[PDB]
Formats: sequence, structure tokens, C-alpha cells
Amino acid sequence: RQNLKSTDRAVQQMLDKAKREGIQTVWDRYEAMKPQCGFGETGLCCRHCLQGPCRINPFGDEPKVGICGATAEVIVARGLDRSIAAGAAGHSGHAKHLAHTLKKAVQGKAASYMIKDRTKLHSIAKRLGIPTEGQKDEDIALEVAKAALADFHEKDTPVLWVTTVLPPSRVKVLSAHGLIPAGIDHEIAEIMHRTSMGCDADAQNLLLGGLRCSLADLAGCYMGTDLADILFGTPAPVVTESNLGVLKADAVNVAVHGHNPVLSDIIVSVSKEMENEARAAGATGINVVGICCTGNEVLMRHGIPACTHSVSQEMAMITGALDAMILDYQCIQPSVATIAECTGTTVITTMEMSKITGATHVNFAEEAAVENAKQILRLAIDTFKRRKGKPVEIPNIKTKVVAGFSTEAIINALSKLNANDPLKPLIDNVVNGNIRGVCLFAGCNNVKVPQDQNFTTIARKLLKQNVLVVATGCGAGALMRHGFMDPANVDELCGDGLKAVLTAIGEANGLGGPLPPVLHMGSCVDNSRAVALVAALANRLGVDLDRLPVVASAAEAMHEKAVAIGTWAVTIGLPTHIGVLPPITGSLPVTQILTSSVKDITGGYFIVELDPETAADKLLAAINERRAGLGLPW
Amino acid sequence: RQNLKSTDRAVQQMLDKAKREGIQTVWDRYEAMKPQCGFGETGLCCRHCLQGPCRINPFGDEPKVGICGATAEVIVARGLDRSIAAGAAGHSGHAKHLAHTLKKAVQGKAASYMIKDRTKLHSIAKRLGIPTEGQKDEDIALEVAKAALADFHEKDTPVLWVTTVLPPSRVKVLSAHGLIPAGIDHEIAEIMHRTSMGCDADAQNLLLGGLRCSLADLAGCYMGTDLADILFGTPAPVVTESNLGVLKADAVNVAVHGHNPVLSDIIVSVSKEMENEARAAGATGINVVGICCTGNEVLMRHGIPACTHSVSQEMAMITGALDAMILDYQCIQPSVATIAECTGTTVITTMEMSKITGATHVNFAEEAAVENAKQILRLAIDTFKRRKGKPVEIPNIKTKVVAGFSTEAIINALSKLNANDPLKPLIDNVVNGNIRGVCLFAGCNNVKVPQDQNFTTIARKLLKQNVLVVATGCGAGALMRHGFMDPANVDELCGDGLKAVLTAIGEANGLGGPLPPVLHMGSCVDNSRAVALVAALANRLGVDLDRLPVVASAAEAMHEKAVAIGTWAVTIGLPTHIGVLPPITGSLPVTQILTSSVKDITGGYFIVELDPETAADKLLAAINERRAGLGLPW
Ligand code: SF4
Ligand code: SF4
Ligand code: FES
Ligand code: FES
Ligand SMILES: [Fe+3]
Ligand SMILES: [Fe+3]
Repeated sequence: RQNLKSTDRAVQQMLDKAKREGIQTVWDRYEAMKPQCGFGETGLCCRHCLQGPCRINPFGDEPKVGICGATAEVIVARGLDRSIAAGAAGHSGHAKHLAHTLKKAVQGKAASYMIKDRTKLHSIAKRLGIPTEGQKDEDIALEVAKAALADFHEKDTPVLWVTTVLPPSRVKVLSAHGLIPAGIDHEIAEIMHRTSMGCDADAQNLLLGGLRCSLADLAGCYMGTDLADILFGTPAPVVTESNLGVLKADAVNVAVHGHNPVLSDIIVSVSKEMENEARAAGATGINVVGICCTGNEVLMRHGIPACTHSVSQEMAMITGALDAMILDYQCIQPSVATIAECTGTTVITTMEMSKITGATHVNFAEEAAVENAKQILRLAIDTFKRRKGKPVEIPNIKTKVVAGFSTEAIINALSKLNANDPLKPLIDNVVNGNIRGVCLFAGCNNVKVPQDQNFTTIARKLLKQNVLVVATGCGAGALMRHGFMDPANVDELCGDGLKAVLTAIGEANGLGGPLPPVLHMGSCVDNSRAVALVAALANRLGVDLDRLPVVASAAEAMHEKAVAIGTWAVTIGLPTHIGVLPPITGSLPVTQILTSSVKDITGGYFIVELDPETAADKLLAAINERRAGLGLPW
Repeated sequence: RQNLKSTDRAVQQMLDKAKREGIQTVWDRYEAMKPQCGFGETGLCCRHCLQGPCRINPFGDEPKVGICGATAEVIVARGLDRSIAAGAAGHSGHAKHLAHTLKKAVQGKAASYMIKDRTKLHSIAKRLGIPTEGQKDEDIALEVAKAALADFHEKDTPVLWVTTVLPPSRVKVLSAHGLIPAGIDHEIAEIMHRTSMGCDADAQNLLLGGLRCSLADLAGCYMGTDLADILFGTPAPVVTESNLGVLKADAVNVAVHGHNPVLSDIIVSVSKEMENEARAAGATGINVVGICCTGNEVLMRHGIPACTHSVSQEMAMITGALDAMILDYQCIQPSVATIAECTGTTVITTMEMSKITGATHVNFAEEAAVENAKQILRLAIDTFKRRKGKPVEIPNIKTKVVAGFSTEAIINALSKLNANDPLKPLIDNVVNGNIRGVCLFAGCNNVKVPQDQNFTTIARKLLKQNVLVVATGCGAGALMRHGFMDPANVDELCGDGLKAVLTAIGEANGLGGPLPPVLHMGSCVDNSRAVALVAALANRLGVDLDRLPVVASAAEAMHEKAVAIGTWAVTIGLPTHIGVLPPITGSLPVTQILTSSVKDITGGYFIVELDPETAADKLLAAINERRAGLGLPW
């Protein structure tokens, strides 16, 4: 039964096709891996030196300790810290790329890029303390780019993409515990050092370092969103579609996959100039579709329809209609390069540090972006021509998606109810119980969990209990593909209080109907937008984030990046659910820190719960405990 | 039989004591780990996301590929790259600490530190291009410290502690392959990114990134040596002793253990001012002894005797006479904190990012170094008092050690034969066959190998074949403890040609006898001194390093740092032996790159050989192939 693999009907249909065609999928590779190693599952394995591999039995007799003397506590904490550092390295590497792109753009070195959002640029400069009065925009932008790059290393200030984005009282709590990062790449390196053999060997000390590195990840996320908004525009509400039915047999279908809008944004613009060239080849046009975060980026800004996400990404190929898959980095199953031989798809890498054996590599340079995009799209057009006459099987399955809810857009929507105190109508409805609290869904799909099952099960229970639900990344992807971003489903999905608020906001925005059930706040770096919203609420209320009825759920987490995000959610003060097991259960002391005693440090805490109906109850309890702490009914 | 555990008789004696006293050692923890996991041993395990753990059978049936599609090639290369990045993070973290210390010293913020080697400071400034004429030393030093810190991040120049230390022709080869690092912490982060899930998935591309990150490690090593020489003095020839017999029952015995001379150098100086305070407590004085690299640092500069190294570090404690073990970071078995409860030793950590549960922590600040050192040494004095009346068992085993052969010191010794062309007498004797070639022994001991057995077996064979042998780190430690640094053993150990050269140099230096059989070039960062010597020889000859009859051997390697060092030795052009299995054999394509096709990229290559008599033959063949390529007899 394909329903045990994915709850998405389009994915189920393509799983049937892959099976009859003998094309191995992620689910088949998972089945072939079972049973998985219990040492790795519990975190009780270490390969940090050539005396290893070392392992510790979770229970029973020897081995009980690593060869060097490393305890279970130490081994588990060191492994977790390296995962946080790896996640930080990815989000902040993405941000660094955008900083260099902005710098090039304003220095005259990359004319395909420009300041598109001047309002965003000036507001970021003001937040950072960079003067704007009497300065040319290009000079302000150069200073912002230089400040972004300076946050990667030690200097006379800490990381400003932490200290300028959280309220002073939160920064103070963190500073008292030594948790403010000194530099993003500095912290990543310090983790790698401290976790190497014969260094840090105290679980609490190790985990404090991990919390600090998670804040370096947050800075990378926030910097990425900031810079992408300057370069490509801050999102506003947009209407599009999702799921495999957005592919079109009669078009050149091009997926943008990976992460950085420096690549996907140009593919979108250049594809429109090439419509007549695609038509000369017998297509109707070029149909750009999204996969994973770079898909979210172009969905949020341009309404490009999302094809699929995360674990099911191979299924777009199995249709037979995917002419090209254009990749930068992160979250791309390398299986795509071999599946392409069977499906005909042209898989194209573009970044020097992210190649896949068997894929075609087209170097992308920001200095030649338009030229490089045309070379890529001409490969896609050629591939379309080669499938002239082949039947394709595109499931006729799609949902309507309203998205584009940046924090600026949410504030603007609320301002239609209260022009000069936009956050107040949200707060009023929390106080009166029409909004019980807020839950951010974030993160990936994971082959261990039937695809989307945790996201939808938890979201349904929260929505019925009047929780305002926001989402990013492939959590937003799951919810969009199951109709949670279609305002036509508000009546079915939402409790009466939440429906009343979504309707009041929507009617004030001229929609004649509500906002959607779930607000799509963007890509995974755009988890930083949720931070901006929550920090703005905390500041408006004069309380810290750990007193707000706000929770997060990485319900189906996979990537090291999702571990980093969950960790900074805890660090900034949120109850944070994770719906898969991180490799921590082999140490009860480490588990106790992450799920309990960190409350006394940051006010946040992990909630590890694999059963989604139980997870929803635990998330509601966390929200309601925060309501009670504010003196509110619940 | 303790000879299967260690070839060091003092270690054997303490293993007997530990056994009868029920104190578990590293060897016992290794026995309890057997059989070790074959997936980890071969590199065929991945835990880079929460879909894992993934494994690949080396041979047979499924699993054959990771869940995301990662091949054996990819998994092996990604794991290796993360080990290189971790090694870079340690050596360069050490260097960064020294850069901040020098900066503080010359800004008036840390008066226990100063410019001790003004000649070294000016020569480093000249090498970097920093002007010195008409500048105050403190201003030159501030500029050098600032340049050191700038090499950690991207800027308008590549990493100068690579490009200014290798000859232009070598830099050109590396640059053509994209291998020059852009910034030290930048490269570490880029490795962590590219090796995270769904990123780089091409073995050759991954390994090129690893070679580049290994050059970031080299820069950290060279920067560490440079800055420590400025602050603490460039080594010159010194005579001391090694092995456990350097402990003294009637003294306060204090081991300095870990890595950074910012800590050990001050412990040495302050201990002398506290002699009368130790005597009031009934001791003869404070006897500072070394373990691991920080021991090597104070041995090289001050003649502090070395107690033990690497795998046998617990044995110093088992004597019952070790009153304190003063730690900073790296290579410290965390077992020491629990062994201390049985032996009475006071284990003291000092660095915020390297704590050990159960050890006493005394924060060390460079701004208060002397005060903090006295607090630490008073704990040691108190511990001595508590063992009044307890028998101790110090093996009466020690060797004489001549050390202090910095590259400056080697050039100066050679200059007694040829004042204005000091390298020429060395080259002349290579040409005439009195010196067959040069071999650098480097790296750790590893519990899998009977301690020291590979270092001594290989060195004996090379010395008899007239190879000039230099050593660093715990390879120098092994050789010193077995008499290879005592000039009285030249007749026994050295071939006639090598004896003739060591005698000619020694007699010209007024010794009435030879240089020692092996030249101790210092700590592990001081592998950079061997680079300086080899680069100077290459420059004098007008050839690149990959034409010289110079090889390296990490004969008993353990730490991620040793993997990084071996990798940069290959990258700079050396045949590089490793005497333990790195986790690569699960991929034949990766093994073939590292042992064969990298020759076409850098001219260097790994020689993986666990049998030391065979390794010696392979190293001699590599030397002789280089002689033949220069047209020399062999
Ligand atoms: S660091 Fe310690 S626990 Fe890890 S592999 Fe090495 S000896 Fe084993
Ligand atoms: S990155 Fe790929 S091979 Fe590694 S644990 Fe995740 S699914 Fe498995
Ligand atoms: S023993 Fe299986 S993850 Fe290491
Ligand atoms: S399966 Fe043993 S190292 Fe992972
Ligand atoms: Fe993502
Ligand atoms: Fe060392």
C-alpha cells in the first residue's frame, strides 16, 4: 500500500509507476537499510578518531565507554553539536553567497542583480545602525553587505544578525550564559575543535556550545532572508498552485531545486524571455516549477507553482515530463542523477561545491547570470524535443495555495484592522481566546514517517483548537499539498474563534473571505521571519519570548539544518517539538538537559514525540501553560 | 604480556601496577570494544541526517547505497572531509588563540606576555609584506596579529599563511586546481556545508575540497609556530630527558598536557618563582614535566623533560607521584578525570571550550596569567602535601634527549660548514649519497598498534639506509623515549654515510661528537617547520617539492589533526605514509584517488601500510624514485 509511504495521492500514483518500471526510490532504499544500526539511532557511536569506531551498548554489558574514556554523555553531545554546526554551515553559506552577490551588484560587477526592495534595504540599515541620510542607496547596500560578511568572523561587536534581531531582554539572558555568537564561521570551527578527540568532555559545557552555534545558524537564516528580500523583493500575498499536477505535458517543464534565489530568481525571469524560443521547439512555453526551498523562494515572490518537496522529490521525474532539474545545493537526493538516465530528465548542477556524478555541470556566475541561465534553459528545451511523442503520466492532482505571508505582509494585513497598532488585533484575539496561541511548522519530510502524516495530523488538531498556524520549508510544502493554504477550507479545518479572526482580517483586506487556514512564511531561512514576528510581539507586550504562547514543530525533521533550527527555537525561548528521534536517547543526562533543564537557561525546551496525536496534545499543553503564565483563560 | 600493549618498558611497568590496582586503562577500554564495527572501520557509515544511520556492506548484498542515494564513494569522501575540517579547526583554533594573545600583549592588556623573539617578528613581517622600517616593534606585531586573524575569513587576498610559505611554483600548481584556501574558518564551514545531506556528491570534487581544507590546516600550523616563536622564543638545541623516570618522588610533580604554550610557558616561568613556597610544603621544588604537544613546546624552548605521550598518558598518573595535570585542549583522554580519583592527582582544566566532568576548572585569562598560574600551582602543592608518606612507583627509566631543532637552528648548524650557503652542505650530501633522503615522522600513538612499534621499526630501517630523519609531536615522543635523540646512539643506529654527516655537522658546532640520530623539530603545529625546511631546499634547488627525496610517515596516527596533516603533506607534494587504516577502504575509487591519481594533481600521494617493515621498504622506494628523477644514484 503506497499510503504507508506517502499520504499524498500524487506521490502514491508515481510510486506505482516507479514500481512497475523498476526505478528504485528513497522508500526502497530505506527498506533495504532495515534494520538500521541501534548504536547510531541512539547516538552511542563515535568516529572522531582513528582508534574508533567506538560504540556504547544502550543497555547491558561492555562496551560501556569509548576507548579514550568518552562517556555516553560526551559522545551524544559531541555528535549533536557537529550536526548543529553543519546546519549552521549550510544556512550561513547560503547567506554568505547572497552577501557577495549584493556586493557585486552594487559595485557594477553583476548587472542581472539590483536593489529591488529599497524599503527593506533602508530598514535593515537602520536596524544595524548604518546611517542612511544623505547616502546613495548603492553605498548603503555596500555597507549592509560588508556588515553581513563581517558577522562571519570575530570583531569588536558580536554577531549583529543575532543581537539586533532579538529584544534586549532576550539578548541579556543569552549573554549571561555566554551564548551570543562571536562570529558565524568562528562558532562553526570552535564546535569542530571542541568536539574533536581529547577536547570538551562535559555534557553541559558541550551543549551550551551547541546552543551558541545554533544562534549562529539563526543569524545565517535571518541574514539570508534579509539579503534575498533586498535583491528579489519582500514577499506579499500571492495565489498559485501545488503538487505534481502543476506540470504540463505540452510545456518545457523546468524544476528549480535546492536553496538559493540567486539562482532560481534569474531562471524565472530569463524563462519568460525564452517563451518564443521554447515555442519554436514545439512547446507552449517554459513552465518553471519549484522543489524544496528554492521552490518556496520563487513561490513566495512570484507565485511559481510548487511541484513537490523533500522526500518525494524523485516523483517529479517519474512523471516523464520533467525536462530539467536545475540544482544549487542542499536537500537534493543524489539519486536524481541516476534516475535521470531512466526518465530522460536533464539534471544540471551549477555550484562549484555541490556536484553530483553523472549530472551535467553548468558553472553559474552571478557576473554572467543571464547568459548562464539561457545555456541551462536551452538544455531543457532540447530535452523537451527528445520526448516528442512519449506519453507522460502527470497525476491530475493539485491544490490552490495562497502564500506570501512575510512578516511585513502579516503586519500590513493586521493594519487593516488597526492602522497604527497592527499587532494589537492579533494580541486582542489571543487575550479573548479566539486565537489560543501560535504554532510554527518547520522542516523536512523524513522517509521514516509516512509523508506529511505528522504535519497534517498535528495541524488539524491545533486548528480545531483555535491555534494560529504558520509554516515554512517543507512543512509549508506538506500543508500546501493537503489544502491547508486554500481559504476555501477554513470552514472545514478551523475552530470557530480562529475562523472568526481569519475572516475579520480577510474581509478588512477586501477579500470577501478569510485568510487561508495556515500562513506560509516562506523557505527554511525564512523561519527568521517567524522570529521577527514573535520578537515584535514580545517587544509590543514588554515580555520575553519565553512568556509567549508560541511553539514550534519540526514534525518530520531530516536535515542537520532542521536540528540547528530546532535548537535555536529552544534557545530563543520556544517549546519545540521534534517528531523523529534525534540521536540522543542513548544518554539520559543529555535528553534531560534538552527536554527539561534547558528551560532554566533559555525558557525553551524540546518535546520529543513520535506519535503525532500525542504531540498535538503536548503542544497544546505547552501553549496553554504559557497562557496560564500570562493570567489568561485557556 | 604488556609488550603487546607498549614497547616502552616504563609503560609496561605502570600497566602492571594499573592491573593489580584495578584501574582501567585505554588498552582495557580497547579490548572491551572488540570486535569494532566493520562499517565504521571501512568508512561505510553515514549519520549526516535523521534518516540514518545508513551503512553499505563492503561486499555482498543490500544495503548497497545510502537512503538519499549517497554512494560508497560519496559517504567515504564526506566522512574524510569532515575529519580534515575538524583537524583544521583544532590547529587553527590554537593559532587563533596565540594571535589574540600577541595582540593583547602589544596593546598593554596582558603584561605576562611580550615579544621575546624580535628577529622572528621582523622576518615574519617581511615574509608577509608588512613594512618594518621606521616602525615600533609593538606596531609591527599588531600588524602581524591582525594579518593572522584576517586569514580566518575571506578578504582581497587568499590565506597568506599558505601563499607566502610555499614557493611560487607550488602555489601555481595548487591555484590551477582551485586548492588555495580563501580563509581558514571559511574553508572549515564550506566543508561542513558541502558534506551535509543533499550537497556535494562527486568523490573527486569532495576530495579537492578536502585538499583545500588541509591547506587551511597547514596555515593554522604555520601561524601557530610563527606566533609561539615570537611570544616564547624560537627553539635552539637543548639537552634534557624523557620518560616516566623524570618524575621525582620528593618534588611537586606537575604535568603540562594539551597544546598551547600560552598556558604551558607561563606555568614553567611561574613554577620557578614558587620554589620556596613548594619547599615550605616539604618538597624539593616544583618539577614541571611535559605530556603531548604542550610538553613538546616547553621541551623545545626550555628543556623541560617529557614525561610521556599520547596513548600512554594515563601511566604518568599510575605512578602515584603526579600531583597535578594542567590541561588546555586536544588529545587529553577524558579518562584522566576519573583515574585521578584513584591516584590522587589533581586534574585542572583551564579553557572555557574544553572541560571534563569531575576535573577542577580554573579559568585561565591571558590578562591574569601569572595570578591564575599561582592558583593552579598551589593546588598542586596542596596535593603533594596530601601524599606525604605514600610510597610511589616511578619506573627508574629515562633517556637523554637532544632537541630544539627549529628550521633556524638546522640552518645555523649547517652554516658552520658553509656560512653563506647553509643548505648546500645538506644538498651536497644528498647528491653524494651520504644522505639518501629525508623522512618526517609525525603524529600520534594509536591503541591498535603496540605503542611506538611502527615508529621505531621504520626509523631503524631508514637510518641504516642513510635517511636523515626528523620528527615532531608524539612521533618525536616515541623516538625520544627509545633513545633516538641521544647522540651516543649514532654508531648503533645510523648508516655510515649518515653518521659521517651527523659527525661533520656536530664537530663543526663544537660538540666533539655528532648531532643526534633524529632531529626533533617540535610539536605538531611545528610540522610547519619541516615545511619551511623543505620549501627552502626546493627554492635553493629551483625545483618544486614533488621532485625532492622527502617523505612523511604518520606511522601510528589517531587524531583528526593527524589526518589533516597527512592530507596537506600529500597536497604540498610528499609521499605520505599512514600506518593505521583511515576509514577509506570501503571505497576503491576513493582509495585510488588518495594513493594514486592525486599524484597527477599535487605530486604527493598516500601510502597506506600497516606492516612497518613493509612501510619502510615503500618509503625507501619513494625516496629512491625521487633520487632517480633527479638523476642521482640510489
Ligand atoms: S574520540 Fe574517543 S570515543 Fe571517539 S573514536 Fe576516538 S577513542 Fe573512540
Ligand atoms: S545523508 Fe544520506 S546516506 Fe547519510 S544518513 Fe542521511 S540518508 Fe543516509
Ligand atoms: S556502530 Fe552503527 S552508527 Fe557506528
Ligand atoms: S554502523 Fe557502525 S559506525 Fe555506523
Ligand atoms: Fe530547505
Ligand atoms: Fe598534538
